[PDB]
Amino acid sequence: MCLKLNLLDHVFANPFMNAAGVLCSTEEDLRCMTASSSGALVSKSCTSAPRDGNPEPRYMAFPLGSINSMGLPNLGFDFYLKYASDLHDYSKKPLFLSISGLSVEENVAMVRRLAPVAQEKGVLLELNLSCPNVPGKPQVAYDFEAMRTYLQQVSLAYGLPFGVKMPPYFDIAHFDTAAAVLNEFPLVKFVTCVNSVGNGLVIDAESESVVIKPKQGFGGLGGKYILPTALANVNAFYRRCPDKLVFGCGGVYSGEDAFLHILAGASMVQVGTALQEEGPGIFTRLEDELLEIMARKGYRTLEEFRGRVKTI
Amino acid sequence: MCLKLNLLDHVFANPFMNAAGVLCSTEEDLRCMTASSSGALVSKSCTSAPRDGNPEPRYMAFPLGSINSMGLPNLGFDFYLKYASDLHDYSKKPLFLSISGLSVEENVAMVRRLAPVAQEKGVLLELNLSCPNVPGKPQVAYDFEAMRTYLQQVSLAYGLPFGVKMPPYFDIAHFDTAAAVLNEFPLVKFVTCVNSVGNGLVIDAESESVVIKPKQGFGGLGGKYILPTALANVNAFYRRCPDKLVFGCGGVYSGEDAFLHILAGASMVQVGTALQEEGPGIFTRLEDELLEIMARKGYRTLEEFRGRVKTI
Ligand SMILES: Cc1cc2nc3c(=O)[nH]c(=O)nc-3n(C[C@H](O)[C@H](O)[C@H](O)COP(=O)(O)O)c2cc1C
Ligand SMILES: Cc1cc2nc3c(=O)[nH]c(=O)nc-3n(C[C@H](O)[C@H](O)[C@H](O)COP(=O)(O)O)c2cc1C
Ligand SMILES: O=C(O)/C=C/C(=O)O
Ligand SMILES: O=C(O)/C=C/C(=O)O
Repeated sequence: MCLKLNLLDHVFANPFMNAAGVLCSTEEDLRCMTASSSGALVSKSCTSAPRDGNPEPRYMAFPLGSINSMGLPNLGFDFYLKYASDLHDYSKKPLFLSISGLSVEENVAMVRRLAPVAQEKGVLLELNLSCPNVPGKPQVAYDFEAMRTYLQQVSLAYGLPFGVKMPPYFDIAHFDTAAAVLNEFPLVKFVTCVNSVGNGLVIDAESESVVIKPKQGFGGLGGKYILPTALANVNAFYRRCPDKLVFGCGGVYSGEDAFLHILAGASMVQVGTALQEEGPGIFTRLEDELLEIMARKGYRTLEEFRGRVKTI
Repeated sequence: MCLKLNLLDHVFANPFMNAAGVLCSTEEDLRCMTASSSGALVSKSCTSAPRDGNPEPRYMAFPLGSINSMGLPNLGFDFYLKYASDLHDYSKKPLFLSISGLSVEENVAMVRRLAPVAQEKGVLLELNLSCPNVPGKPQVAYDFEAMRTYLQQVSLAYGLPFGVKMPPYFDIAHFDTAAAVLNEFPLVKFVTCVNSVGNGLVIDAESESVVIKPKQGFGGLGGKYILPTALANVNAFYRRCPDKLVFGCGGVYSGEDAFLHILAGASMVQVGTALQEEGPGIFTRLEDELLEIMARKGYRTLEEFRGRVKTI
């Protein structure tokens, strides 16, 4: 019985990693994720220049999940590139580097500089097309023409395999169109489903107030709220992109949740809200719990059940 | 202290009603809703001809909410129109009739016949632009040009005030556009936010199977999953449609949840999943609980806190 995977020309001890944005902004964070039992890690989505992000309070967690409007606070692309070039211990686990430039030009600028490091070190690009928290910037992948432009420009400028972080969709027509756009791009080797469910609103009944400051309280939702949404998107893209990998993200708190993501089609499984709340000790627990479910079912490897969800 | 209110030239004993689709398909259901302590009722979304709907199982409930792909099973518009014209006791409470034709032409045909009954009896139209469960028919209100066409043609054919059942949105640009489309039509006096969060997927770990049969298990989500999304949409439309009413729907299980919807801007509060699971006794409990929160806070009227959610 084993959780090992071999994909994108890298070997992973198990399918778990942080979700971008959680425990991955500073060198301290990345060293922590590296020391954890996770199979991989991804750095904070970055911009060309450092950013302070949105005003605080900008994250709050509750029993059923979290809301945030961080606003892409990050140490800047130079930092994450240097981390990937000089600092990361690749003998420990593979590293993904997430970028979220505020325009196609900014993304293109960054990937031109990332390319030689990706060639040399094997760092893997996750292009974030789904940030719902920057005031005035709608989610790129909710505009299919813009999505195509970004992917055309990034494919041309980068020229290496990469992946895309996708927003959740809620309409079969959108699954069909989105997956078809992705299928136009052979360098897109993995699709991460999903980013936060955008622009939710938590209100505290006692204070009669929204709980985060940016955007009049409107922020991305994660955690228990989003699991069925996340599984639907994982499965929709798994079915529609048979020549790509799908990484699952959304609502994972237990090895059972990870098991459902894998049944739905997930290769790697990312942990956001639960990791933010529990800390990196979560990775040993999710590993044990997934192996227990596999043991009980007689599954010896992940491939034995990946994408094997039954329909009626 | 009582929760009585006036809206749309009708008087309501309290802001509570069923959500369309729940406990409202047959004469028996409608008689049951009428005998309940709800302030109003709405009939099942209907089509010109009766429909058997999607294959069973097609509804499932869980601690955090529900998933369904009913597929508009209904007794046909002739039945709901007859209920409105001949059978409903308007001395008990107001009635909303929901229609969900599968084309603009179908909706136009229905509203032309509804008009004389609305003139005589005061039945209120809720035009459903957000059914996410009929195979091959995308949610109308996710296509803004289609949404405009439907509202143009219905406004012209019907000529009387009406309301619209909206899908949830997740992008500030979409809130802006959707509300601007709605604001083009002075006959649209109310906006119901929200219909189900479309096309989620629930998977049972033990059986390794989806839990509903239609559309490979993909169905609309309601219940605790969707409360922050519901509140966001209620508030977004409340802010952008100052000259219309917003009815809140999504995630109501308690007087506290109703209190939050009303703080976000809700005039009426609809109850779907919780009503499906608890039954019509829920309305007395919700009234008691809302009155208790109001008393504790020193509020004597709904108008005192409606839309008064505080930002930071
Ligand atoms: C604190 C916070 C910051 C995040 N920052 C990013 C980000 O930088 N890039 C990104 O793609 N997603 C970001 N996310 C979204 C997560 O990666 C993930 O998609 C989302 O939280 C859903 O997963 P969950 O249900 O496990 O939380 C962030 C989420 C939160 C909670
Ligand atoms: C069994 C089922 C049937 C529904 N049928 C309709 C329908 O006919 N028309 C409609 O506008 N909404 C329908 N809905 C969606 C609800 O009206 C409501 O918008 C949704 O369930 C979210 O509210 P909730 O969280 O209280 O469940 C239905 C929901 C369920 C649970
Ligand atoms: O930093 C943030 O606001 C989150 C971005 C994201 O969810 O992509
Ligand atoms: O009958 C249904 O499938 C539900 C429709 C809706 O949510 O509008």
